[PDB]
Amino acid sequence: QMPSLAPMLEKVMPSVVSINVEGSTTVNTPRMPRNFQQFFGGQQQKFMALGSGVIIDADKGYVVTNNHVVDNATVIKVQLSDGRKFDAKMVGKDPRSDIALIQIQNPKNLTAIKMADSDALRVGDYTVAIGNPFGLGETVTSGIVSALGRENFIQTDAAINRGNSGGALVNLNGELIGINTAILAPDGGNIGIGFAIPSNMVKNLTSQMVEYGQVKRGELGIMGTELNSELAKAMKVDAQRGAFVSQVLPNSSAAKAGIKAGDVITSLNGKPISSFAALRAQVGTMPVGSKLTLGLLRDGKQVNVNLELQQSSQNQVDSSSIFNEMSNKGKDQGVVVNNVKTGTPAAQIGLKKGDVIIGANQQAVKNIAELRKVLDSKPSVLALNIQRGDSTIYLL
Amino acid sequence: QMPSLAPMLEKVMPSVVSINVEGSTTVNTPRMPRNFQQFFGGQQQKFMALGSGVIIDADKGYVVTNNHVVDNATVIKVQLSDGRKFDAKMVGKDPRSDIALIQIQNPKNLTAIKMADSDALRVGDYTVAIGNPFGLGETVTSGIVSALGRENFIQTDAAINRGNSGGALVNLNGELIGINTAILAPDGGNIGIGFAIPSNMVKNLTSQMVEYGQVKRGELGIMGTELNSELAKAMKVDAQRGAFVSQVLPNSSAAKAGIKAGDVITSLNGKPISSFAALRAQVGTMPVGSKLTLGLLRDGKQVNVNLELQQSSQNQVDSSSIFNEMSNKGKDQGVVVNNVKTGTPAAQIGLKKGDVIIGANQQAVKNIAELRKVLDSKPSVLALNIQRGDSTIYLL
Amino acid sequence: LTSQMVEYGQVKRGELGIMGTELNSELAKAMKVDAQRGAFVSQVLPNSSA
Amino acid sequence: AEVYNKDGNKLDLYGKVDGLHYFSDNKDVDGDQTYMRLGFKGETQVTDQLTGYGQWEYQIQGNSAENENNSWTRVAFAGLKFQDVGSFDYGRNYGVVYDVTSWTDVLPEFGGDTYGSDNFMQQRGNGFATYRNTDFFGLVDGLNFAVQYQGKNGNPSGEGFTSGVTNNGRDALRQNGDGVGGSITYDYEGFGIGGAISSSKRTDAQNTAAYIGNGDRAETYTGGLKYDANNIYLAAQYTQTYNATRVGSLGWANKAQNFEAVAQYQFDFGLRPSLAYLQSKGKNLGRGYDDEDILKYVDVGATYYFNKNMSTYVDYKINLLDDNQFTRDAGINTDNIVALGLVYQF
Repeated sequence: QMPSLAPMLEKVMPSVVSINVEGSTTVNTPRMPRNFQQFFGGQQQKFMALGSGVIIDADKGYVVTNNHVVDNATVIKVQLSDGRKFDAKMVGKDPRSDIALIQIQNPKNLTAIKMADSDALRVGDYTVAIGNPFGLGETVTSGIVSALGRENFIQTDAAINRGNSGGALVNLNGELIGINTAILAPDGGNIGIGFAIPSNMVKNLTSQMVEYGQVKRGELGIMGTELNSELAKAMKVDAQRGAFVSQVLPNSSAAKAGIKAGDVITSLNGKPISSFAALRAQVGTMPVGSKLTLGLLRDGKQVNVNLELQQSSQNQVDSSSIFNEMSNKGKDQGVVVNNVKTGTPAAQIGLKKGDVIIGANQQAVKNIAELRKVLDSKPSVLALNIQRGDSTIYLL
Repeated sequence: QMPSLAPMLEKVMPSVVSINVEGSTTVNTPRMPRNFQQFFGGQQQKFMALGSGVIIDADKGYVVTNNHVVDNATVIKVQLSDGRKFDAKMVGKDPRSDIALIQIQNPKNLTAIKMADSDALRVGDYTVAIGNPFGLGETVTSGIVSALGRENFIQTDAAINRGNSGGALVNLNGELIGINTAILAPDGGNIGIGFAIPSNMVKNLTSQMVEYGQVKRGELGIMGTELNSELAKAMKVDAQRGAFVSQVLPNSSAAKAGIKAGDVITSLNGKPISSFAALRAQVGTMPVGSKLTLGLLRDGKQVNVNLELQQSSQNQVDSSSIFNEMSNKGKDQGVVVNNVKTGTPAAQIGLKKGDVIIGANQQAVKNIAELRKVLDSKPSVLALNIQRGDSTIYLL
Repeated sequence: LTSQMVEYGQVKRGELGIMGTELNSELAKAMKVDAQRGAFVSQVLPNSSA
Repeated sequence: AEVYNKDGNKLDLYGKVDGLHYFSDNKDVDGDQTYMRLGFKGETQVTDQLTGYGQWEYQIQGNSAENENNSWTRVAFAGLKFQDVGSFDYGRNYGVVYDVTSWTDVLPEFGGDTYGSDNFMQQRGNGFATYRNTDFFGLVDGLNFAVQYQGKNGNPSGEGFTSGVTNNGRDALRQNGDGVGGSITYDYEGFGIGGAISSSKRTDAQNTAAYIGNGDRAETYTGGLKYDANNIYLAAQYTQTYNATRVGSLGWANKAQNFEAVAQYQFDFGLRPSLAYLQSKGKNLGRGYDDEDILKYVDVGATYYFNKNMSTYVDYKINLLDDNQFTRDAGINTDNIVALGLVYQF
């Protein structure tokens, strides 16, 4: 009869799930009355998000999805394409790539998609996207590979006018080639065409979340922008062709090793750095503990140093199956906890600002994957062998 | 395995180039301060444009592109798909069709696309567009022939949401069927679907630029609009169903032969003229020196006359390989120069407002193609045998 | 200083030909300068030694 | 007067007739000055939180013969208001600088003339888009702010201009490019404090040799103070302007410093005497004018209120400007004026 994508879609759909997130966040307190002819310029607020995800491990119930959907989640629900409902928990997330991993709680009879090799993609190749555009459900749209970046973001015309960046990008064989994302951050929604992380990168970032707790991406800990910013002018910067350092992050390697706002990096390991962009991307091709010597500019300053795990990708209330923001520290040198909060449920448990945890409630916790591997096997007695540098206490 | 457009795209891409234009224009002088709650109502300003083009003559390095990209260019750069960079110079342009021709300076090993026969196009036919949507590079998108006008603008759904009107429209065989354009002038960007000039028209307009210097399109030299305009009401026009003459252009045939603002043309060579539109399009199906008698309306006025080359498509600093706005005059009766400027680099050379150039620095210059053919072969001694009607001087 | 004007036409004072100011200026901020504790070079004078 | 109030729509039809006469040695202002104003304010309840409104006000001179008509629109705008958030309106309205300077524009007849109408964002003008926030989302009683945009009002159409035209174009003394401004005021009990800033692009027609005060933009900076309690009204405003203050017909002042102060008292029996001082000092004017007074006068007057609908007043403008070349060239009035008015209003 007539050609159709329905035959492979039937072998694919069981792997695509819907995701309903419920969570809260801090919003500013509304000042009243409200005057709409007056252009001006803390409380938790619940919000609801919804997106798609792809079953990537049928046994473990591992579902890949966008970080812009599950971010700040308190409750994450998943509904299979056959209608069965499950609960899910955060296992990992990485805001850079806008990719996150979750785990269906109590999976039973699941189907996982097969991942194809991103590296074999070519522009005229056919593409099919599957997502939940406006909430009304699971929509599939078709097209082709528009641009192969060459980070290799995949570009495709199988998008959706005014809709939210769905999820799965699949080839004509039903294999996963990329997860569609949203490059319009803290928004969701597209620029006109579609951007996907390639399947090979998805596989890679995803395994890290599993086997470590987070992705090994080191940060230079500087924060800044281009040489056009109001501060590059309001501070008049000499020789403009590089990355403007607006501030050096606290307790960072850039901070520790030496550097101060103003200097404009001009190179990284000999190579020219013409824009924060160039730099932000280059430092992203280097895993923790790496050493990268870069040239700065004040009069003619330059240094060499080693970076540590970034702070963007971190964990929260999913390490201890219970409930309560740690992350990994250097190589397999335990799990270092970061900025504690105000509610202080975890600080209340004797955990400060820089407390490592090499003791797996008794054993070795070189990382959050392991640590969490124990706070899930023996939920009975828990004594966190934490040692924030000196103090080696054992709280419950 | 699976079908793909990648195999023909690989035979097509070497013909698609990227284009970077740098140029300036006259902007009004900003009045300060700036009050955003105050709806109000000369200096050159540099701008940058970027677009795509298609190699149409491998030997001569002839690239077709949109006039909205190269217009006002001072510097036009071209980058092949393999990454080789070249410089280019204007050889022709035609704002009506929004089509322009350029020439790569110093081509070496180029590939030209094959042009297919536009006339054989049909609506369900498959289509593929190639362009540079948001600057980020060369994107290809696919689809079909939506509407075949029947001027035969081609309509296709292979466009891009919110992006700039790319360039090449190719069939499934990799042959050029149309150059995508922008009908949202002095903007670029689409209405929702794509509009392309058909390949056969591209071939035709393009050869004219080569073999004459510009396209032979005669203008009636009137300027005006519909019978709805504020001026058709503010001046109360009797019997409204035609083209409103807001003004008769200076030194024009409409002017010379006889006509004055107000009269509403009702016909052109016997046929009814119900809208400026109808008329603007009809006068565009007539090459210079043609004779077209039309009926006007004041009380009942009508005349007959012969038109000359339009003023929209003209040349500038590309006739003399050097640097400095002429155009063709009637048949092969030399090259007549038009409105000189303020910087006066060319006026400074003894060239007034109406100076013809039949002398090819020694020979025959029936047209800009020829003239420019000489100011490129012998760049040594140059004596412009110009004669602006009477004065037959010989400047350097 | 006075004798110099007499016996030379002007006073022998060499310039480094730079022109600029402190690290507080709007241009030191609008251009974000790293390590601030010195003289900001806003421009190097033409045909100068600098 | 509210003439309609039904099913959530209200219409107030208001106006006045001011039988008014000027006495002055200056015969260009001397004589009958009778006029009327008419207007309406309407409001419609959309929801419990959202209200729509519109206002229109018109002045018709009553001092001309019947073969002519001298009348104009003062304001004309439509808007939306949301409870405890803000309001927005668009049309002919007052510039946000007037939020502060209006505080001294309380004199029986004169006053309020260190600026004028169609004078960038200083008073009434066309094409104002105005956003206002009252009481800061209802969380700070008495604190109000506003941000305003004005679109270009350029050269007249159909007169052979080749640039700078708008549909509603006009003479250069009444033109403006795009503008933006803002105001903040705080009122606690009887006291008030306020500030405003405006910045408007100036058009090419305004920046010709035919006008003094050429400049890229017109800017104004205003501070004001008020006291309004216990039958006493006191207010003062100070404004610094750049290429914004008109100097009669000559053009604008490169810089001007404007000051206005008023003192008023309300007797129980209905008499309200008023004392005021206004001055506008221009600097670096060009054409050899250098520093000159643009305006300088003491105003003494009184209004008698019979009730809320009928009043009568006398206002005496004691004009401290002296007759000189500068004031002659600019056409600035230097004579005293006595005004006598009798006003019915509804």
